[PDB]
Amino acid sequence: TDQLIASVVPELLPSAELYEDPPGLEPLPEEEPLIAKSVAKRRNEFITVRYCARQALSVLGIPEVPILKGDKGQPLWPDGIVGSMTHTEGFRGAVVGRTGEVRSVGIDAEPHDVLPNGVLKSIALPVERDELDALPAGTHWDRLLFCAKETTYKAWFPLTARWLGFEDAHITIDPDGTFTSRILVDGRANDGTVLSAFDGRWIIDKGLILTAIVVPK
Amino acid sequence: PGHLASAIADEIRAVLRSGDPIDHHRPLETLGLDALMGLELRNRLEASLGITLPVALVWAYPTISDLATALCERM
Ligand SMILES: CC(C)(COP(=O)(O)OP(=O)(O)OC[C@H]1O[C@@H](n2cnc3c(N)ncnc32)[C@H](O)[C@@H]1OP(=O)(O)O)[C@@H](O)C(=O)NCCC(=O)NCCS
Ligand SMILES: C[As](C)(=O)[O-]
Ligand SMILES: [Mn+2]
Ligand SMILES: [Mn+2]
Ligand SMILES: [Mn+2]
Repeated sequence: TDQLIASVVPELLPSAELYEDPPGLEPLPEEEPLIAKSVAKRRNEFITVRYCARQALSVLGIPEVPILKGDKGQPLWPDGIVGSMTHTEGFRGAVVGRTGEVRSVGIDAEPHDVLPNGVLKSIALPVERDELDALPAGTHWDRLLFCAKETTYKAWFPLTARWLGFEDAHITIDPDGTFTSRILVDGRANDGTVLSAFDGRWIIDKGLILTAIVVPK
Repeated sequence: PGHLASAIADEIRAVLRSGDPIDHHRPLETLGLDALMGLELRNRLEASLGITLPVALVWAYPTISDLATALCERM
């Protein structure tokens, strides 16, 4: 389609995105305490991304509901639902799905610029740094890698309730618009299964990177 | 952990590009500190204090007061 999230997730997962903060949005009463002490920039992205999430939820037949935050900041979806949210300068986006079709989903949006000084060494394995150098010119592969690593954590955490560091996954980026993440730590999930690899997709458009991972059921 | 906390507050201001004083018990995400900014803050505190810190630093101690007690403890 024309929307970034829709281009990297199957249609069975409804999504919604806004590139600005429209005037007059407000949080639900239950959500107000979470941003009552927050700066305007933070308030705005929080409110707009949740308008997006509630739009995607309505497609699945779920009515207006607060989306609060858990112990590590994870969004708290209605039972039977998985989802992911992301905000950056010029993007607010959300995607959701039912657990009957997908186990987990994460998305992340970043501006298509080089990473700040020092960040790449903080987040990349030495092998990843050489792999990025072999990729074709014309794409900020360092920012794509950082984006994909965050999407890996966003997909990983609802399944494990465990931390996942940047050195704990090896992400391989294909110019294809796909990527793979190989988990280097113990990947025991909370259903008994073992999480070793994730399949990801990525797109660059409107000056943004968007990466997505769907963990199939 | 007092002298060090205000220096942490100064590095946060540099990362956020701000000049107002910060509440030490205010979670950093309410100031708009996102994941990339926490990486930058983590790297700046290593170079500024000359010590090693984990990159899950800010997410372990999400306030200035928590960060200062962590940083003073092992430093
Ligand atoms: C979760 C994280 C990646 C997002 O940071 P960010 O800069 O705000 O990036 P985004 O704007 O795209 O995503 C924000 C959304 O992610 C969701 N989020 C926060 N914590 C989450 C968690 N454990 N799990 C899933 N989603 C989470 C929230 O919906 C949040 O939005 P909200 O606060 O308005 O409700 C970062 O905060 C983090 O904790 N990273 C852990 C370390 C890591 O990334 N390791 C990589 C593994 S290889
Ligand atoms: C009050 As202050 C200088 O620690 O932000
Ligand atoms: Mn954000
Ligand atoms: Mn991101
Ligand atoms: Mn880490």
